[PDB]
Amino acid sequence: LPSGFNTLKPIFKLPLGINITNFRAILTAAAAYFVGYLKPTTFMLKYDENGTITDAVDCSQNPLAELKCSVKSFEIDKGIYQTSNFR
Amino acid sequence: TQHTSSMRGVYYPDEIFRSDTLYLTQDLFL
Amino acid sequence: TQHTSSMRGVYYPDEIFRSDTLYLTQDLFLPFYSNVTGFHNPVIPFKDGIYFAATEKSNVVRGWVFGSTMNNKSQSVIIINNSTNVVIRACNFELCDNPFFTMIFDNAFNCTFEYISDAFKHLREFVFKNKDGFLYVYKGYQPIDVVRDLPSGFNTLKPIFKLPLGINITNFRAILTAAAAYFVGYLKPTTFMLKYDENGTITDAVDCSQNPLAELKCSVKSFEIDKGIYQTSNFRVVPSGDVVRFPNITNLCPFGEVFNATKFPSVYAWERKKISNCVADYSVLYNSTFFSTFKCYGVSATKLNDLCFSNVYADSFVVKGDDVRQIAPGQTGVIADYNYKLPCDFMGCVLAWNTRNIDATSTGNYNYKYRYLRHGKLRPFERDISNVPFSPDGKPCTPPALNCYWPLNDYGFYTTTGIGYQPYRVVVLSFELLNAPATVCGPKLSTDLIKNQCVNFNFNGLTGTGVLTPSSKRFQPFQQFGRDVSDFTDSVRDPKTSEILDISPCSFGGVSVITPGTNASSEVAVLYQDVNCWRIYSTGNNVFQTQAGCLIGAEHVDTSYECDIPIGAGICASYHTKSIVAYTMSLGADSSIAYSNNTIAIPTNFSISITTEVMPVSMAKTSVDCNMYICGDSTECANLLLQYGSFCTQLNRALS
Amino acid sequence: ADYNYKLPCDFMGCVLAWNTRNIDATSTGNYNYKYRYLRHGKLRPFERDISNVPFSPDGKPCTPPALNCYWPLNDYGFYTTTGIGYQPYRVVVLSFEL
Amino acid sequence: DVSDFTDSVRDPKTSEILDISPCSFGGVSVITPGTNASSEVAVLYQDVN
Amino acid sequence: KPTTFMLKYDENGTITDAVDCSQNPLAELKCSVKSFEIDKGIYQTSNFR
Amino acid sequence: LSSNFGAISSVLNDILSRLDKCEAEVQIDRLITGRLQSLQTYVTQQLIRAAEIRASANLAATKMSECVLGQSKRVDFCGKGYHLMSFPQAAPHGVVFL
Amino acid sequence: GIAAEQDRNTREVFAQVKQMYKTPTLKYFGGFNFSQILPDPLKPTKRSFIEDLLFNKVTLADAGFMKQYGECLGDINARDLICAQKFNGLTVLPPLLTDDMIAAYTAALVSGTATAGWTFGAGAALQIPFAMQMAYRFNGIGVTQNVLYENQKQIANQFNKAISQIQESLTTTSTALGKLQDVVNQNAQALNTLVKQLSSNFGAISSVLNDILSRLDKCEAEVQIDRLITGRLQSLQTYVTQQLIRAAEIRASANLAATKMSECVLGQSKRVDFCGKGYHLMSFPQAAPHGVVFL
Amino acid sequence: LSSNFGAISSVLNDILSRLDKCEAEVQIDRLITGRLQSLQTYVTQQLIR
Ligand SMILES: CCCCC/C=C\C/C=C\CCCCCCCC(=O)O
Ligand SMILES: *[C@@H]1O[C@H](CO)[C@@H](O)[C@H](O)[C@H]1NC(C)=O
Ligand SMILES: *[C@@H]1O[C@H](CO)[C@@H](O)[C@H](O)[C@H]1NC(C)=O
Ligand SMILES: *[C@@H]1O[C@H](CO)[C@@H](O)[C@H](O)[C@H]1NC(C)=O
Ligand SMILES: *[C@@H]1O[C@H](CO)[C@@H](O)[C@H](O)[C@H]1NC(C)=O
Ligand SMILES: *[C@@H]1O[C@H](CO)[C@@H](O)[C@H](O)[C@H]1NC(C)=O
Ligand SMILES: *[C@@H]1O[C@H](CO)[C@@H](O)[C@H](O)[C@H]1NC(C)=O
Ligand SMILES: *[C@@H]1O[C@H](CO)[C@@H](O)[C@H](O)[C@H]1NC(C)=O
Ligand SMILES: *[C@@H]1O[C@H](CO)[C@@H](O)[C@H](O)[C@H]1NC(C)=O
Ligand SMILES: *[C@@H]1O[C@H](CO)[C@@H](O)[C@H](O)[C@H]1NC(C)=O
Ligand SMILES: *[C@@H]1O[C@H](CO)[C@@H](O)[C@H](O)[C@H]1NC(C)=O
Ligand SMILES: *[C@@H]1O[C@H](CO)[C@@H](O)[C@H](O)[C@H]1NC(C)=O
Ligand SMILES: *[C@@H]1O[C@H](CO)[C@@H](O)[C@H](O)[C@H]1NC(C)=O
Ligand SMILES: *[C@@H]1O[C@H](CO)[C@@H](O)[C@H](O)[C@H]1NC(C)=O
Ligand SMILES: *[C@@H]1O[C@H](CO)[C@@H](O)[C@H](O)[C@H]1NC(C)=O
Ligand SMILES: *[C@@H]1O[C@H](CO)[C@@H](O)[C@H](O)[C@H]1NC(C)=O
Ligand SMILES: *[C@@H]1O[C@H](CO)[C@@H](O)[C@H](O)[C@H]1NC(C)=O
Ligand SMILES: *[C@@H]1O[C@H](CO)[C@@H](O)[C@H](O)[C@H]1NC(C)=O
Repeated sequence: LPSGFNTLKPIFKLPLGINITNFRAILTAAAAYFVGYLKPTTFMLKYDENGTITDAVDCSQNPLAELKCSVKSFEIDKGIYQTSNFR
Repeated sequence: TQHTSSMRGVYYPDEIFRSDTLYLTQDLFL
Repeated sequence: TQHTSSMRGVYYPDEIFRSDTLYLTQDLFLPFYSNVTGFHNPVIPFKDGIYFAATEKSNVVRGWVFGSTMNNKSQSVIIINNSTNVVIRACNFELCDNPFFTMIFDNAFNCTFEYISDAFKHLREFVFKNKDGFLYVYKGYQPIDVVRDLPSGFNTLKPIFKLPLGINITNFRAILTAAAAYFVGYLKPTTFMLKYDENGTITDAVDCSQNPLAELKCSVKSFEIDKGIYQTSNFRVVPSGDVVRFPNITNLCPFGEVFNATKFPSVYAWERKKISNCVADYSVLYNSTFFSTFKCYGVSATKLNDLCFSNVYADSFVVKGDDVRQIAPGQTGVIADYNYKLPCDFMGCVLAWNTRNIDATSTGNYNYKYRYLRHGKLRPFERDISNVPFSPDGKPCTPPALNCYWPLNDYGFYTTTGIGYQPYRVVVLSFELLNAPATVCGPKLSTDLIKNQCVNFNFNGLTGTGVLTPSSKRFQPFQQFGRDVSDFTDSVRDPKTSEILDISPCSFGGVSVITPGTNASSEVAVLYQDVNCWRIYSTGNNVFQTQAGCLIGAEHVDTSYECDIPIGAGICASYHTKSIVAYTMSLGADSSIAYSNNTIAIPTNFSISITTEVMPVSMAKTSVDCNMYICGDSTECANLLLQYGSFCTQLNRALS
Repeated sequence: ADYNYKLPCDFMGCVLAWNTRNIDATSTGNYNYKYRYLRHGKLRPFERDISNVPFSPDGKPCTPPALNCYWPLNDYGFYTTTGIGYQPYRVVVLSFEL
Repeated sequence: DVSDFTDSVRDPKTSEILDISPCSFGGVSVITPGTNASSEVAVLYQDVN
Repeated sequence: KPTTFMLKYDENGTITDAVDCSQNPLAELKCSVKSFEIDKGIYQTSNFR
Repeated sequence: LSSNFGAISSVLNDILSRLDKCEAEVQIDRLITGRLQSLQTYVTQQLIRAAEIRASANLAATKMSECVLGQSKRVDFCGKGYHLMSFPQAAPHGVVFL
Repeated sequence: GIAAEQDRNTREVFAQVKQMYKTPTLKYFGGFNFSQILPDPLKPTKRSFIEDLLFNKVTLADAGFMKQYGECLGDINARDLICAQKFNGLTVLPPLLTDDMIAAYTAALVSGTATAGWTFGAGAALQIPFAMQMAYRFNGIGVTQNVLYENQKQIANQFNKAISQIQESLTTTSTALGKLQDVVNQNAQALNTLVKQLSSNFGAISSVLNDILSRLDKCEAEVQIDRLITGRLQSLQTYVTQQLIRAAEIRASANLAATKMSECVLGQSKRVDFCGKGYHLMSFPQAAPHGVVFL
Repeated sequence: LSSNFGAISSVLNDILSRLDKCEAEVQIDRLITGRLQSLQTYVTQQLIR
């Protein structure tokens, strides 16, 4: 899976009401596919002047990202900063 | 078999236009 | 014909005694120096209250008629004096084109209200107001001598009548005898500030919207202003027009297909239908269909005709009478646990009605089922359809065995049972509001667009006041609104022509008032920043541009002095021969000393001087008592305050 | 609440209602009680509308034996044998200030 | 009052006007040595003669 | 009677002392500062009721 | 003290006169928090004013020390010119130096 | 009250002298070059070369006090912060003293020091040649005046070299004026913090008044509006408290600047390390954005 | 930290233990505003000191 950044757009909101716990892909009788799992997480997203998301910060990745999400900025000046306590 | 999702899979959280802002949100993300 | 109401027509706002206070209130008042119309008998319109004045010498004006249609077809009320008593009568009468003195009418038959009083150069003043089915009448009297116009002055009116009529009042007409004049003015919602005496009498008032000096007086709550410059409220404009923009939809929305269907499913197999592209006028249901329960969450019912709805879904099923209470957020029971569950953040409405004459047959209707056995509770808006034998331990079993059951029970619907065992049809509507494109709207009519002007607007149910301009933003197809960093809606897409519009506020720019003392004069000067000399309240005299802003009401002088009113940016103002003058302040006295390389200056004589210097050393020592300030002689309040004691000891420690 | 009787928000008082099927309901059908179901606007609080004029959706006067012209009052049909949702109730509203 | 406190009433049986005043008034100070020395205190009342 | 008390707990969770806040102005001062020991000085207590 | 802070009234007597204890203890708690907030704002303003007065009193004390009890060489610290003497006089909440 | 105190602060710092001395035609006083600290009548500006550098070192935010309504409606794609502040009720008032007036005050003070010396603070100005004034300053620190009169060339050259070194130090980008930038940063950040603090709903249905008025009736909505009213009033109160504390700090700094200007520019001080490192001889004031620079 | 600020309790565990998420998020917001107010008062006193 190549590295990079790409923003996804909504295409479907289906009113199914179905117990979904399992799934399976359908193939034709080369290709590869990759699966990952979502978690409840806090993100900080940046918008352009065209209203497009082009960067994001995952606030639970490392203490630098915690500092970035605390001050709400992508740039940090030189110094020492008291972050949140050890959890 | 095992790979990493390097900044992969961000989507629009709502249907409201925003420009030149930083928006902090909490939702189901990769 | 046209005269002015110079401080005319103030009344008591309530029934509470007040003395030696200034009371600021907001109500329906006659504004100061407003237009009044003189009559020396057409149908005058009644616009949310009137001020009426009668200048008389031979008692010509005798009463009034209030009504809307003024024919035999609607109710009207007559308040008249027939020279012995004052009689008020609200009935249904055929009016005459020329009422005079002694028949004011032909016939009466649907009379509702009746009141008869006891039997019995001039200016008589009245205030009439209509509010919540009550007609309020206020009366005042003044001896005058003028012959043509309404005299200037101040006079306070007292309440005399509060009549429970319940009448549509839009028009009125006076009744005369077969000289006199009468004057009519209109009331507006306005903020006043009233002054009370030591006898509890209103003797002065300030109209807070007359001029910036009155705005300053109402802001500081005083009748006297000291010398100086004061920053008042920013420059505001009032909205002029109305803009309503809704999607153009033609079809009536399918109430008949949903509410009148031959077959509804069971509650365990409830059905969901999407609603789209429709006009939802629920007033066509008032003829045939009636609901026993209808309760909505997330939106008040009285606003349902002023909105437009984004993602409308309708769920349908059938329950018994005792289960209708379970179709609600935060509920428990067999229906809410195993059949149909609602969220907390639900937005929509719930409707249910009794259907014993359709869904109940004799002998017993057994076609409706519900689940009463499950291994866990349902999630919101989740359906379970399977019919598998149930075992408490959790292992598969054959139904003709022990501890193995069928998980569905039958509803037994009979005709002769009580209403708690009778069938009810339930429809749940769910939607979202004001965050997404919408296609199900109310029956409100649209209006043409207005650009570059302060208007009231209504876009898809979102109402506001502002200025609309063409935009350069590029909305994506799933987006309808745009917001600031302060969550203010600043962009919209017009639902008829898909263009983007920017919304801006109407008020902008700081305003300062330069005044001498109130004892000296009532004249002021106004300084507007953010304007080039437009956006000014009035072009009085001497408008010119300074470095601080645009100054109106002051005269520019070329000579420079010390200044007592510092305006700013090197400009100062004073009160000189009288008028207000503005100038550039003087930094000091000009001086010249010449440098030489061989001469010195030496003092030859001296003086002894004594100079004074004043300095503060201490201020007043003060103490507070939390218990008396918060709960004065109340035991219950003291008990409730008892758990805030840490906060109060901190204040006492600081003061000590 | 729209066309017959509307209450304010800042209401102060009490509302009482009780069932009266043994007094105000007769056999065959009691048709002496009426309600308005057609109007050109909503009522204001504590406002009464008494007139009986033929109603037209466009807003112009009309003769009732014609097209798109109706009578604005409907009859309540009160029977003894109906369910309790179609039975008469007497309502008294008390309003005051304190 | 100016602080919206009900200070006057008309008696509904005999139509006389009555003034209502609070019951508590006057500052109180307690002079004490240390609690280890004694339990005796002195009391100073302002606003009393 | 309905009364406010202040109770002291040990390290074993046992009540061994109490202060009746309406007995005398010294007890009012003790209940105001939430302590059993008062330092030397003068303290402004609640107004006369 | 006449703000109701988002309650039914600003008068405790009206709340205790009309409601029971029950709904009223949650209307009384709003007034309690509002009046406590008002007292806190007053105390903060008083602390800032006390700091300003203390700075002024320190300057008055050092000027009294260096100009009444001796002769000062500092330029324009006591009057305009070459300092010879100074005399203090008492004033309401303050001091006047000659 | 805060704004009035800021005007009083500037008046008490800069307006100490009573008569406005004219700039002399000759800028060369017995070996000493005063051209870099005095205004010249050929350039368009009214201030000195060092004051030019000092005004170039500090970046501003508004750069005037006039933002017209049509100008704010012409820049919507560019989300300007000042238009958002002015659209939300926050305004900045001009100072009473123009920068040209403060420059004129400092020019008058430097001319009076270079021509009259120290005597124009005690009373009327007394003229004196610069070498004799230098001799008095040397005599004041315990060195006889023949030391001046025999080494005048060397002292004049060292004075000119030191002025040139200060000029060269001030032409290179540095953080010498770093305590004047903090003031403007704090003011801008406080106003922007109020603007960003305006999106909290304070425990109501929404933070938008239009949504509440669009969905509820007047009835349930007046109790959701009152929560927002108390929250925004609380935010304004917090801003005012922070501003009062910052004003107290600025007033203490301005009092120290005023007494230092009084005791070091209008005379010679004996206090150790109160004006520079060494034995004090002279001082010159220069104007700066929101402040003063002493040489 | 033991004031309930006009809520059911001062313990977050009791609110999360008894109510659902639903009525409880409006009792939690009262505690949030109260504790934020307490921190702000502490910061103001520290600035003056
Ligand atoms: C008889 C002893 C009961 C003891 C109960 C103890 C605590 C109360 C807890 C649960 C009882 C709730 C009963 C409601 C039954 C479901 C009602 C329904 O059908 O929706
Ligand atoms: C159906 O959903 C419920 C809800 O969480 C879950 O407990 C259950 O396991 C699901 N059914 C199956 C077969 O997994
Ligand atoms: C916004 O879109 C336009 C489309 O022409 C493009 O030219 C511009 O570069 C975009 N903006 C940015 C910041 O990429
Ligand atoms: C009041 O009357 C004057 C004179 O006829 C007119 O100029 C003015 O527009 C009127 N104002 C209003 C509000 O009718
Ligand atoms: C109402 O008035 C009209 C004419 O004004 C008349 O023809 C009609 O009979 C009247 N109806 C009643 C009920 O008085
Ligand atoms: C005025 O009207 C009342 C109402 O009944 C009547 O009793 C009285 O006689 C009338 N007076 C005259 C002079 O007609
Ligand atoms: C109003 O008058 C008409 C005709 O006179 C009558 O039929 C009707 O019943 C009256 N209204 C009432 C409420 O009595
Ligand atoms: C009756 O009152 C309503 C309520 O505003 C109004 O719309 C209507 O026009 C009134 N009737 C007449 C005949 O004016
Ligand atoms: C109050 O009323 C009395 C009545 O005798 C009158 O004398 C007095 O002048 C009045 N007070 C004022 C301020 O007019
Ligand atoms: C609704 O259903 C009923 C059956 O009880 C029927 O009589 C009626 O005509 C239906 N409505 C319409 C508009 O067809
Ligand atoms: C209301 O229903 C009745 C009963 O059939 C009918 O006669 C009348 O025309 C209906 N009214 C409208 C406006 O459709
Ligand atoms: C109706 O809506 C469509 C949607 O784009 C629009 O194109 C059309 O102009 C609208 N009709 C009118 C008469 O404006
Ligand atoms: C606007 O004001 C400026 C001064 O700030 C002035 O130079 C300019 O001429 C003014 N505009 C017009 C059109 O006069
Ligand atoms: C100047 O000094 C002389 C004595 O030397 C004295 O008589 C005179 O009064 C002084 N001048 C003034 C104006 O006092
Ligand atoms: C009853 O009330 C009247 C009202 O003024 C009063 O005059 C009378 O004294 C009262 N009766 C008694 C026994 O007090
Ligand atoms: C009340 O106190 C004053 C001192 O403030 C004193 O002069 C006076 O005598 C006292 N009153 C009596 C009745 O002793
Ligand atoms: C607590 O209980 C233990 C029991 O052994 C006892 O020894 C100890 O003294 C008690 N603590 C106090 C403070 O009395
Ligand atoms: C004095 O300074 C000016 C400006 O830098 C310079 O032009 C001039 O040459 C200097 N004089 C001497 C003697 O260096």
